[PDB]
Amino acid sequence: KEEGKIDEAADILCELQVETYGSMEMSEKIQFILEQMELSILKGDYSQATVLSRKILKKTFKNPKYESLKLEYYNLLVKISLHKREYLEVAQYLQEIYQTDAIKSDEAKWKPVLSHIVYFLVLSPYGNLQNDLIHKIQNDNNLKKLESQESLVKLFTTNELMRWPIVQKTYEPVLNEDDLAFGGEANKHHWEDLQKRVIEHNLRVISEYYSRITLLRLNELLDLTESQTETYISDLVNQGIIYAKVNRPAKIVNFEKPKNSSQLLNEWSHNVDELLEHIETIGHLITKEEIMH
Amino acid sequence: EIDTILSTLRMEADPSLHPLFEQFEKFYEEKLWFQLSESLTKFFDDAKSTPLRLRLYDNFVSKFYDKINQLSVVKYLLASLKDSKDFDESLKYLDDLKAQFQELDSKKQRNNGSKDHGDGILLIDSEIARTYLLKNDLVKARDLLDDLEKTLDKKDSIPLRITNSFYSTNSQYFKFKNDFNSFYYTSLLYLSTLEPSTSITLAERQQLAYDLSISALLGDKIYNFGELLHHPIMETIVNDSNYDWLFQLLNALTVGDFDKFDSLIKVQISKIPILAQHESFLRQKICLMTLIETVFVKNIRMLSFEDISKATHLPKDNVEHLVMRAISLGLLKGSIDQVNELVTISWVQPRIISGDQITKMKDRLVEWNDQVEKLGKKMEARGQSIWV
Amino acid sequence: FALPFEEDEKNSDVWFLDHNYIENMNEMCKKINAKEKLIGWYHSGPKLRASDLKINELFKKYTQNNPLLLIVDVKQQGVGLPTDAYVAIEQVKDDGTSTEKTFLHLPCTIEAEEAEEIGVEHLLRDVRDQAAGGLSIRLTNQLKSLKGLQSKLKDVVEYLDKVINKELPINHTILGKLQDVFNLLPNLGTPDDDEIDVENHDR
Repeated sequence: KEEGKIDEAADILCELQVETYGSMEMSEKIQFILEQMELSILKGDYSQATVLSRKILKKTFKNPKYESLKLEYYNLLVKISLHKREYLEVAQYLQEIYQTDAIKSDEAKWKPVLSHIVYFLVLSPYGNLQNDLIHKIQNDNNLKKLESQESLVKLFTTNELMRWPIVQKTYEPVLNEDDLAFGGEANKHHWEDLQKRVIEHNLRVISEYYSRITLLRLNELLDLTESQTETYISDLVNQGIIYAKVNRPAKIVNFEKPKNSSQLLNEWSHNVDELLEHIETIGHLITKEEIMH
Repeated sequence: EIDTILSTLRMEADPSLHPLFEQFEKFYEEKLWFQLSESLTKFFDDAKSTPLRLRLYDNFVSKFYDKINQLSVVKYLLASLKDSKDFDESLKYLDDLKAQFQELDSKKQRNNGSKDHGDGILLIDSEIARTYLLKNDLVKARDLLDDLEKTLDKKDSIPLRITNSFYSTNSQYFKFKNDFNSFYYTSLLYLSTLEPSTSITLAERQQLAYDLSISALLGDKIYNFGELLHHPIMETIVNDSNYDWLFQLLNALTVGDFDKFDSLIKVQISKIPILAQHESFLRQKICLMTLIETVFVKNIRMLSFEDISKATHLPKDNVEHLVMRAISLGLLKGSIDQVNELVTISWVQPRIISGDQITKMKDRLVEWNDQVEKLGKKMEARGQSIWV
Repeated sequence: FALPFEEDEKNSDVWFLDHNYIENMNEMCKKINAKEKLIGWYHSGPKLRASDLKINELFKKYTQNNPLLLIVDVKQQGVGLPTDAYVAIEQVKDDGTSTEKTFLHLPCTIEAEEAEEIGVEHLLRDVRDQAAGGLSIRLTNQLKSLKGLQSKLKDVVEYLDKVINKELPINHTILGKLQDVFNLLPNLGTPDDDEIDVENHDR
């Protein structure tokens, strides 16, 4: 390690454990393979690291003699999908760390973990996965001790309109003090990534409330030009999170999946049945009041 | 024995509280302890924050526990410890008195065999939660508040007095976090179920009057404004300087005059900083009220962005930003058309109903009544023969 | 089953209930079918009374549920079923008045045993005109429904009239549903009400 031969050490030790196992204890085996993953971060093959992580089962972590090992292991899997810039995977891993008994009970240890889940979940691509998980975060009473963190998630959980140089100005002197997703020369590209997600968050809000909005007005909203607005709408319909049709003359961008005749009419039946019910219940409470008065 | 101690307190007391003091001596002797309950209430009203009170109750508490009403004894103690400013004193006193009660009921409940003492446990317990909210322990208070609530529900009837004490712990907790909406709703529950009995002062009522109004103006969905003016709290507190302009704001919100609200708030925002830090909200609040209210009073359910612009005194840009907030808040649901410059509203939230609104809806029923009668006249005439 | 009961009509605040009988009687119910326990009481109508509030207390020391009030109208009046059903609730009133004990409406419907159901039909020999059969039958029911609506709706207009000219107390809870009649209300000339015409042309 102390030598400039650290990369060479990645080669020797990774090959060795494919030939060597023996009868050693589970704690020792785990420790070599985590060391090797650490030497493969330094070698610059994170993908190689992944293959070594799938050797030890995750079921092997469930007992408390390996409790410390579980912590380092997840944290290595954070670094590895971070490097490839998959923030959905990094979001899920820090959640594994949170549920582990050492982190959860010690007051100090959960703090930086809870702050990091939250920063990464927002950076995730809007999935069905991101949805279920963000509103789990709110259920917890841990979250309420933190205040900078509480407010960061609180925007995205509800539906509202916001803009990027508002987010940018506000959260820059605050969260550039904390690392991971900020500062640096490659983590400014993880900050950079929140500009698209802020834009994507607006597109979802606008989708629900407007069904026809002008494409010329949409550009103003997002703070973008017409080209860029187009690219954001395209990629968001593709994932299956919105639906739209854009009219290039610039008259309308229409967010809606057009409804069948049968769909609109089935809702009209539902109103009629409910109106007949309302008149009934009123009629019974009128009979009551004649005795009272 | 006790005859001596009543006499030394008396000498020390003001000649104000002297004729009231006498009645305790007479009644104890004659053993007519219902007139004893009346005398204690009378005494306590005008001597709430005198130091003779707490001393005096100490004597009485040790002697009777079931020779006067359980409900009567415990409520005296609660009003005392509100007025006690040493909070440490409060926490201790309460725990010892509750224990006594817990031991007391194993034997007494069956001997009397018609009297329950387990109603007393609750009355005390509510105050134990209050006392922690004084020493600013939110955690400890919250734990007692979930338990108070489940007990309340288990009984199949509640006294007024218990549920009153329950809404009191609640109120003080919510206003510390400084949550407006949560507070307002709770306070309504407390006010209605309240006793006729005065053991609540004018000061308290007026303090609650000032908090409830802050809550409604700085709220985001409280259109129960009319309820304060048609409920004694705010209607009869109008007479101090504070409660002229405050009352008016609420009157302004309903009719939707933007000028009147604006003008009054400029003067008052300096003086009181609670309004001053929620200003964004306060100014938009009246705008939200007029937006929902235009839809109600129209038969149809769609408005031009031109109409909205006039009504709130906003540009066309800011008309759209205002509908988008409103929906987000959950006042209105519908659709926004920017390319037809409509908002097609699909549901409006319920709200309270006053006289004016009664007639508005009445009239619309008149047309629909006719439509049913004459459509039914046409159906009578075809297949008059076939009705077998 | 009956319970011995007396009601004084001069002064309505005096009544007879025999507490002894009810326990005995329940025991014999267990003979019949021991899946029966006291869940309330029938009243003989023709309507709700506010003296029913006081009767109600007595049957809370029998039941495991909030007691049932069933008006069996014995003269069989109503345009549907001739029973209203209520349950006693204790609640705070939000119109600034104290905690009332009050009877809030529960809807009435029927379900029956399979066995009972063949008997009901067995005694009966009507062809029905208040249930649906053939084309002609459904025209008769079509007209009946419309006239039903006319009757209830008329009553709403005159109810509104009473509050502001005779002075029934405002009750926010009742008028609140009537607002929702307006918001769920159909509209004319919308692309929903044009689908409505196009579907007629299809059929």
